[PDB]
Amino acid sequence: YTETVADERLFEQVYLQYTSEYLKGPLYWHPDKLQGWLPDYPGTPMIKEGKYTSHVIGNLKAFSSNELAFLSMLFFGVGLYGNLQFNFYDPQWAKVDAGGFFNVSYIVESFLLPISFFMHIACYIQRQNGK
Amino acid sequence: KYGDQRKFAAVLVPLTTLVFPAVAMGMFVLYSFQEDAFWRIVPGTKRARELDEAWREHPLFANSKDPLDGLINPDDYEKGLEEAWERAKPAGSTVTVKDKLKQLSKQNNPHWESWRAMS
Amino acid sequence: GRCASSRYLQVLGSIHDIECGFGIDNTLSLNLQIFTAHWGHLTIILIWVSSNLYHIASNANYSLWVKNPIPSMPIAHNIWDPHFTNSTSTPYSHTIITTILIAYSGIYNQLYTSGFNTINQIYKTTFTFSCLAVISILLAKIHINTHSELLHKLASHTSQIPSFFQLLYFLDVAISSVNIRFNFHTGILVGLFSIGYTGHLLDITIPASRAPLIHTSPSYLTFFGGLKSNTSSLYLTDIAHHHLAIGIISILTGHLYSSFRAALGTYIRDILYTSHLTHSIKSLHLALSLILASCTPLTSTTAQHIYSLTPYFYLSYDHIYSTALYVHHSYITSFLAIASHAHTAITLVRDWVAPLEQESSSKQIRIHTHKAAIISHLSWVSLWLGFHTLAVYSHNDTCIAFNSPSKQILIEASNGQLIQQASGKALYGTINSINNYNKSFDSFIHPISPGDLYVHHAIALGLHITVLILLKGGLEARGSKLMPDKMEHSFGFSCDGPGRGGTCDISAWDSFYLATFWMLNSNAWISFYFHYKHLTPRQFSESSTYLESWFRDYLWFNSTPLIHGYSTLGANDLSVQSWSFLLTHLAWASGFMFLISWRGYWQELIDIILYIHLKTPILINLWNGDIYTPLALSIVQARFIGLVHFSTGLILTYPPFIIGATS
Amino acid sequence: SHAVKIYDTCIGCTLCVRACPTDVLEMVPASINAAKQVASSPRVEDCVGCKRCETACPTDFLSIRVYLQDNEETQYSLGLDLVDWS
Amino acid sequence: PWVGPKKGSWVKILRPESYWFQQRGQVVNVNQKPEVKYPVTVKFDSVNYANVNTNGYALWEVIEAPAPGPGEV
Amino acid sequence: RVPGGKRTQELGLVIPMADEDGLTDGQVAGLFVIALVVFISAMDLAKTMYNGINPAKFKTSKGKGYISPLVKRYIENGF
Amino acid sequence: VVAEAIPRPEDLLDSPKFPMFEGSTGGYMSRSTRERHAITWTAKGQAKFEMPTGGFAIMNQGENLCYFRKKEQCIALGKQLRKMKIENYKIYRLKKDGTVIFMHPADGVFPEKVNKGRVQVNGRPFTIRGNPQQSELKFTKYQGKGYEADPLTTMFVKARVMAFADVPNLFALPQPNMDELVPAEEVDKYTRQEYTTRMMEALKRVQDDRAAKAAKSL
Ligand code: CLA
Ligand code: CLA
Ligand code: CLA
Ligand SMILES: CC1=C(/C=C/C(C)=C/C=C/C(C)=C/C=C/C=C(C)/C=C/C=C(C)/C=C/C2=C(C)CCCC2(C)C)C(C)(C)CCC1
Ligand code: SF4
Ligand code: SF4
Repeated sequence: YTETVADERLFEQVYLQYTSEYLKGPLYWHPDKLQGWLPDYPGTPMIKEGKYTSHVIGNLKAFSSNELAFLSMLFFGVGLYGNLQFNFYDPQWAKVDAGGFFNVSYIVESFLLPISFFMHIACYIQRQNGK
Repeated sequence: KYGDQRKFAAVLVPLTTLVFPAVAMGMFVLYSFQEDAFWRIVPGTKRARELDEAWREHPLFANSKDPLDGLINPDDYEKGLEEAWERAKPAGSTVTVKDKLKQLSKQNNPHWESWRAMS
Repeated sequence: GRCASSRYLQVLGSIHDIECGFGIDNTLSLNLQIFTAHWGHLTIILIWVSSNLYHIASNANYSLWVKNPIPSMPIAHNIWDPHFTNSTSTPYSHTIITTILIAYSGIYNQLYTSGFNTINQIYKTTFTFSCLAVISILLAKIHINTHSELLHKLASHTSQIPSFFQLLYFLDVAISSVNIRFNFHTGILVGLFSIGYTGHLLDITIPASRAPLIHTSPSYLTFFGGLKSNTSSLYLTDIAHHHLAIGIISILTGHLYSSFRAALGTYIRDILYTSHLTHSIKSLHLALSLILASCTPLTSTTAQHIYSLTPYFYLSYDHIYSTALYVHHSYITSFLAIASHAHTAITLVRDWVAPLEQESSSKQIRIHTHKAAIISHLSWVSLWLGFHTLAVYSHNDTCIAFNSPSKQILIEASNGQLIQQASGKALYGTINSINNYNKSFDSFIHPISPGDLYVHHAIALGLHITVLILLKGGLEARGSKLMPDKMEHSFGFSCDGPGRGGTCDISAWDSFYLATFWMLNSNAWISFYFHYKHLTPRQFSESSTYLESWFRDYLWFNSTPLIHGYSTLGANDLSVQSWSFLLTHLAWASGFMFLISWRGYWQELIDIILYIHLKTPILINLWNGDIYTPLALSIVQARFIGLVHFSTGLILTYPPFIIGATS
Repeated sequence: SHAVKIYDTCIGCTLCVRACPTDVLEMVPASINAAKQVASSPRVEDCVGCKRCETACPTDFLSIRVYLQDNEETQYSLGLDLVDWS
Repeated sequence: PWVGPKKGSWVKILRPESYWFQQRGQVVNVNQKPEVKYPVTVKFDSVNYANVNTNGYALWEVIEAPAPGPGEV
Repeated sequence: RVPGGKRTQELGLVIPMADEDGLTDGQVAGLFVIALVVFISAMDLAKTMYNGINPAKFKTSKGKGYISPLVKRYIENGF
Repeated sequence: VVAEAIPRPEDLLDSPKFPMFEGSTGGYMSRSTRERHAITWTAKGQAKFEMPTGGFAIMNQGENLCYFRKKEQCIALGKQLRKMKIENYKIYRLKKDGTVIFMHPADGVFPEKVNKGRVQVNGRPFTIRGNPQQSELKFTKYQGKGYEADPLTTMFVKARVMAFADVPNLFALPQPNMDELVPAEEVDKYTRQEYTTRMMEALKRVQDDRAAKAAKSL
C-alpha cells in the first residue's frame, strides 16, 4: 500500500467531518464560542428548527398567543386613535401655541402604535411555537 | 499697549520652531542608531524578543500562540479521531492517525521568521 | 545585516498600526494601547480648544468684536515672524501697532452665542480645559495601571480547574464590552450631555442675551422656528428646547441593552442574530468603519445646517465664516466617508471569517455572492451620470459659444422643486398657525434652477464613482479573478508582477488610493457649487448650465483680488493667501512625479548618486553607505507620498481662493 | 527575504526554475504529476522578488507564489550593489 | 476501468480560484495513474491572462456538464 | 492695515484692536505652569505607550494585583 | 563536489584566468563592499560575450574567472554562457574573510534538471486557494502570515470554520466564577488527572442546567 492522493483526500474528509462535530461540543473552548459571540446564551436559545423560539420576545415568552393578540389589537386601536386625534382631528398645535398644554393622553397613546406592531409580531411568534 | 505680549513671542517662536525642532531631529537621528530603534515595527530587535518571552512567561499566555490551543482533553479528541479513521481506513492502509498528524504538522519552511537570529 | 533608507518610510507607514506591532501578542495589549491612544488624543483635543481660547483671550479683540460684531472682524492671533520688514508697516498691522490675523474659524460667534462676555471668562475657560487635559492624561495612566494590576492579579489567580485559561478572553472585557458601552454612550454621553447643555443655555446663554427675566422659567422652552430677526440666528430658547428633547429621547433609548445587570435589557448579539446582520462585532476595524460612517452624515449635516440655519449670533453677517465653515466640514466628512470604506476593506482583509464556499449566512457572504452584480450596476449608473452630465454640459457650452443661449438643453429641476414646494407648504402652514408669525428660515429652501440640476447630477456622479472604487476594493480585497489569493497578502502591497497581463494598483489599498482622487474631485465639485451660489446667486442661476461659465465667471473672474495680493505695486492683507496659493500649487504639482514616475527610474538614479558619494574623496573615507543605505521609495510608499502631495495641494489651494473671493 | 512557496498543482514545467535570475528555485523528484517532478525554493534568501517565476508558470493559478515582505528586506532581496550589509 | 470523465466530454470547473470557475471545457485526457493528484486535463475556448487555454484539474473539480450552447460560456 | 478683497473695501469692514494688553504676564505664567504639567504628564504617557505593558511584573513587582469588584461582575456578566 | 580555492579579488591582481574585458565603472564598488561573487568556467574558443556590468569581453581558451558584486550578475553571465553551450560553470560567494561558498550548481546538477536527494522545500500540499484565512490565525504563530501555516493548522481552522456555522448546536462557554475561585496559586489540589474528571462533571452540570432552563418556555 502507498498513500494515493485519493487516500489523502479521504483522510482530509474524515478529519474534517470528525473535528467539525467535535469543536461544537463542550471540549474546544474557542473565543468565538463565548457568550456574546456566535453561540446562543445558555438558557435563552433564540432560533431553533428554523423558527423564532419563545425566548426571543424576552419577558413576553410566558404570554399566551391570545393575550398577545388582544394586546396587539388594543394597542393598535389606541395608538392609531392617538395619532389621528393629535395630527388631523382635534389638532393640539394651535392650543399649545397660545400658551396651552398638550393633551397628555394623546401623547401617551400615540406611542402605542409601534408597540402594537412589535406586539403583533410577538403574537405570531408565540402562535408558531404553540404557546 | 496692545503689544507687550511679543516679549513672550520673541522667546517662544524661535525656541519652539528652531531650537526644539533641531534638537528633535538630532535626537531622532541619534535614536535611529540604537539597537532598540523602532522595535515595534522593525523585525529582529532585542526588545521584541524580550517582550514575546515575557508574554510567554505569563501563566495565561503560555500556550497562546498555538493555533490548536483550546482542546480541553486532547487525548479524548485524538482517540475519537483514531476511532473514526479506523472505520473509514481504506482497505489495508498502513497510515495511522498519530503519524499522519505528526507529518501534517511538520512542514519545511526554513525561511520563515529567520530574522529571529540576530538580536 | 541592517536596514536601508526605506526603513523610515516603512515604519512611519504603519506607525499607528497597533495590530502590526511586534511586541503585541493578544487583544489585551491591542485594546489597552488603543484606549491609551484615545486618552492621549482627547488630551490633544482639549489642548487645542484651550489654545484657541487662550489666543482669543490674549492676542485678540473679543472684548471689542462683541460690541459691534456686524462690521468688525475678529483676530486669530498675532504675527511674530522675523522675516517681515523691520521697517515701514506690514499690511497686517495698523502702522506701529502689532501684526494680526483675521480669524476665519468661527469661534467668536460660538463663544458669543454660548454666553461669553468678558476676556476673563475665556481665560478661566482656557485654564479649565488645560486642567481637563491633565485629567485625561492621568486617566490614561490610571487605566494602564489598573489593567497591569489585573495582569499582576493573575499571579494570585487560578480556577483550580483546567478552565482557568478561559480568563484569557475576559482580561479586556473593560474595553471590548459592547452592551455597556452602547447603553452608557447613548444615555449619558448623548442624552445627558444634551440635557446638561440645555441647563447651560437656560442658566447662562439665554440670561446673557436679553433683558433680565424670570428665574429661568419653563417659558425659556419655545417652539418658534428659525432665524431670530435681530441676530439672524436660531432662537436660543429653541436651541435649549431642541437639546432638551434630544436628551430626553436619547436618555430613554439608553436603557435598551443589558449593561450592568443580567436581568435588564436585551443583548446586542441577540438583536443582531434575529435580523439581517449578525456581523463579527468583535472586530475593531468593523466598529471603526461603521462609526466613521456615522460621523460622516453628522459632519455633512453640520456643514449643511450651519449655513442653512445659522445657529450662532451674527454668523450669517460674516461673508467668510459661512463659506469657510461649510467647506471645512464638507472636507472633514468626505475624509470620514472614505475612511469608513477603507476600514471596511481592512475589516474584510484582516478581521472577517467566512464559511467554506456556499453557506450564505453572513451578510458579507451574501454581498460577496453577487458582488459582480453590485459592481456592474454601480459602473452602469456611474457611466450614465457621467455621459449625460458631460454631454449636456458640452451641448450648452457649444450652443452658447455659437451665440445661441436659447438652444441649450435646460431640464427644469422638477423633482427637487416638488420636494421644496412640499416642505415650503408645510413650513408656511406651521407659520400661518402662529400668533407670532413672519418668521424666516434663511437658506433651508433655495432657488433651484437647471444649473442646480446639472450640478446635482455631477455630485451624484462623483459620489457614485467614489463608492464604486471603494466598494470594489472592499469586495475584491479578499480575491478577484485577476489575483485569486489577495487575502493572503497585506492590505497594501506593491503589485503582482508584470506577468499575467500586468498588475499595477492591484491591492485594496490601491483601490483606496484611486478613490481618494475621486473623493477630492467630488468635494471640489460640492464646494465649487456652494461657493459659486454664495458669491452671486443670480449669475449662477442664469449662467451656470455651461461649463465655460464655471471656468470664466467663477474661477478666472473671482481670482482677481488674490493674485493682486503681493505684486510690484504693494501688498494687501491677502499676501499670505497668494503666497500659500502658489505654494499649494507647487505642492500639488510636486506629487505628480511620485504618481507618474515610478520606482525603477529613481532607483537607478539613486544608484548613480550613491556611486558619486562613494567616489568623492572625503565622503568615501567616512561613509560607505553600509549603515543607512539610500534607496528609492518603495512602490506603495511612492503612491502614498504622491497622494499626500496631491491631496494637500488640492485641499490647501482652496482656502486662499475662498478668502480672496469672499473677504 | 521574501517567501516563495510551491503548491501541489505544479506539473514540473521547469519554466519557473529557468526564469529565476538568482537560482532560487530547483527541481525535486515527486510523484504527484505525470512529470514525476515538482519545483522547490531552497534558497529564497536570494529571491529578489522579480516574480518572473510567476510569469512563467502555466497552471490555472500559479503553482509557485511569491509573497513580498518589504519590512523584511535583506541585502540580497534588495539587489544592493554599491553597498554591502556584511 | 476508466476513471474520471470521458475524453471529449464537457465538464464544469469547480476550482474557485480557476480563471474558468463555473465555466465549461472539453476534457483532453485523464491521467490513469492513481498517484496523480490533478489528472484531468481540460481545454477551454477562452484563454486566461497568461494566454493559456488548457489546465490540469483534480478529479473532484469537474462535474461533467452538458455542451455550452449558443452564446453561453 | 491695508485691506484686500472687494467686500472689505466696499463695505468698510474694519478690524478693531484693543488698546489694552489682553492678559497680564501673571495670567500667561499661570497658564504656562499647567501647560508644563500637561507636558510632563504627556512625556510620561508617551514613554509608557512606547514601552507597552510588562506582563513579567508578577515575578518582580510587589503586591498581588487587584481586580475591582465591579470588574469581576463585568467579567462574569458576559461580553 | 569540491569547492575551488577562489582567492579574494583584492589579492589576485593580474591573473591569467581573467578574460580580456574592456572594464567599466559598472564593476563591483570597492572601498565600500567586501562581499564578492565569483564565476568560473572552462571554454573551448575565445568567443566574445557581454559582461553583466557593461562592456564586452573575450573568454580564454582554457580556464576563466570573473568577480561580481551580486549573485544576480553571476547568474546572468551563467545563462549567457549556457546559451553558448558552455556547461561546467560554477558560481561562488566570497565572504569578507575569504570563505568560499559554492552556490549555483549546488549539487553539481543544474536546478532545471531533476537530481536525486533533493526535497521540496517550501512546498504546500494543496492548491493555492487552500491556504487558511488570515482572519482565523490572528495573534497565533501566523498572525499576518496565513500562507506559512502548516497543513495541519489549515485543516484545523477549516474544520473550525465548518463547525462555527451551525450556531444552534454550539456550546456557549460558561462564565468563570471570579469572586469565589481565584485563590493564591499555591492553593491548588494537584491531582491533574482528577482535574479533567472535575472538568467532565462540572461541564455535565452546566449542560444539564442549561437544558433544564431551556425546557421552561421553549
Ligand atoms: C512642480 C513639481 C515638480 C518639482 C518641484 C520637481 C522637482 C524635481 N524633479 Mg520632477 N517631475 C515632476 C514634477 C516636479 N518635479 C513631474 C510631474 C514629472 C513627471 C513624471 C517629473 C519627472 C521627473 C524626472 C523624470 C526627473 C525629475 C527630476 C527632478 C529634480 C531635478 C530638479 C532639481 O533638482 O531641482 C531642485 C528641486 C526643486 C524643487 C527646486 C526648488 C527647490 C526649493 C525651491 C529650494 C529649497 C527650499 C528650501 C530648502 C526649503 C527647505 C524645506 C523646508 C522644510 C525647510 C527635482 C527634484 C530629475 C532628477 O531628479 O534629476 C536630478 C529627473 O530625472 N522629475
Ligand atoms: C453587443 C453589444 C453590447 C451590448 C448588448 C452591451 C450590453 C450591456 N453593457 Mg456593454 N459594452 C459594449 C458592448 C455591448 N454592451 C462594448 C463594445 C463596450 C466597450 C466600450 C462595453 C462596455 C460596457 C461597460 C463599461 C458597461 C457596460 C454595461 C452593459 C450593460 C448595461 C447597458 C449599458 O451600460 O449599455 C451602455 C453601453 C456602453 C456604454 C458601451 C458602448 C456601447 C457599444 C459601443 C455598442 C457596440 C455594439 C456593437 C457595435 C453592435 C454591432 C452589431 C453588428 C456586428 C451586427 C448591458 C448588459 C454596464 C454594465 O455592466 O451594467 C450592467 C457597464 O458598466 N458595457
Ligand atoms: C442613473 C440615473 C439617474 C440618477 C442617479 C439621477 C440622480 C438624480 N436626479 Mg435625475 N434624471 C434621470 C436619471 C438619473 N438621475 C433621467 C433619465 C431624467 C430624465 C431626463 C432625470 C430627471 C431629473 C429631474 C427633472 C430631477 C432629477 C433630480 C435628481 C437628483 C435627485 C434625485 C431624484 O429625484 O432623482 C429621481 C430619480 C430618478 C430619475 C431615477 C431614474 C433612473 C432611471 C433608470 C433613468 C432612466 C429612466 C428612463 C430614461 C425613462 C424613460 C421613459 C420612456 C420609456 C418614456 C439626483 C442627483 C432632481 C434634482 O437634482 O433637482 C435638484 C430633479 O429635479 N432628475
Ligand atoms: C517653574 C515655574 C515657571 C516656569 C514654567 C515653565 C518653564 C513653563 C513651560 C511650559 C511649557 C514649555 C509647556 C509646554 C507644553 C507643551 C504641551 C502641553 C504639549 C502637549 C502635547 C500633548 C499633550 C500631546 C502629546 C502626545 C503626542 C503628540 C505624542 C503621542 C502621545 C501624546 C498623545 C501624549 C514660572 C516661573 C513661569 C512660574 C512658576 C513655576
Ligand atoms: S512553472 Fe509552475 S507548474 Fe511549471 S514547474 Fe515551475 S512551479 Fe511547477
Ligand atoms: S521572484 Fe524572481 S528571484 Fe524570486 S524565485 Fe521568482 S523568479 Fe526567482
